[PDB]
Amino acid sequence: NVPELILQLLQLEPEEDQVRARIVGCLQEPAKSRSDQPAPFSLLCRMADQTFISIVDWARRCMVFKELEVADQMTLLQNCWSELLVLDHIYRQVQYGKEDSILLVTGQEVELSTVAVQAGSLLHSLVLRAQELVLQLHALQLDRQEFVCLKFLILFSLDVKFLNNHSLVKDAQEKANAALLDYTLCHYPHCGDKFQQLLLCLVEVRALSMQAKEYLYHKHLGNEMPRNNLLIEMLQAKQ
Amino acid sequence: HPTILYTLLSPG
Ligand SMILES: CCCCCCCCCCCCCCCC(=O)OC[C@H](COP(=O)(O)OCCN)OC(=O)CCCCCCCCCCCCCCC
Repeated sequence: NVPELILQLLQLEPEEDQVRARIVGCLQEPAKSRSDQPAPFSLLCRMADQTFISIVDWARRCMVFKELEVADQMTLLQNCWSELLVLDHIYRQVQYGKEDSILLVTGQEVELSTVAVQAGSLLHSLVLRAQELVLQLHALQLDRQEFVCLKFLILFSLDVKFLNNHSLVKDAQEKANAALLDYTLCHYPHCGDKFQQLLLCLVEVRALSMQAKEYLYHKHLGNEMPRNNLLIEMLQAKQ
Repeated sequence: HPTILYTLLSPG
């Protein structure tokens, strides 16, 4: 009753538990986060960097992606890095299920009231917009099967004309769209066009991700980002 | 052309 592609993707999807353990292990020292109050900008930047590293590791193990040459792999990730990070954050909130706070991959909970106090207008806007998307996805009853399929769809969202291996990626794109459509129609028949609604949510994720890139660019110009930051490397798209 | 991304994908 579940498409093969989704069954395979579920087998590659880590437990929110292990990802947390992995990242906290790569992150953690002492000065902020622990203490709570106030909030470490540099630490959160490293946390986001480590989250993307976890995402890259997932991609490397993925069917199809693992068959591509490094050049094609880099091009795909350069096109979807921000969207994968935003979707990751949003799904974490969907499962968290709290409208007055946000859950970080490290397990840290941040009150939205705290964001209103500490964040500038741009970031505050981003956080609030992501929460609106969380509400939409909660109402749509987004489940794990759909989430992993959406991640795969985002990973291969690039037009094949930008890659060396066209046939392989083209088939993956068709398979992913077919799987999400089939799964949603069979498991949520009373949500007429859940498939289309999820695709529209991806349009929203893309718009939000662009705004996130603008936030990062602002930080970059102000020399506020840690040196050798991976997200900034991705923002520069020069690899 | 060494980049962080490249080191993550080229097993090294
Ligand atoms: C590219 C896509 C990346 C997705 C990354 C998802 C990461 C989710 C992280 C959620 C963190 C909430 C922290 C509240 C901290 C607080 O409110 O902190 C207030 C401070 C901000 O102060 P200010 O800089 O506005 O101050 C202006 C005057 N001081 O910020 C930080 O510590 C920010 C560190 C965030 C590093 C994340 C870098 C990612 C930017 C993506 C921003 C995306 C938001 C996306 C929402 C979908």
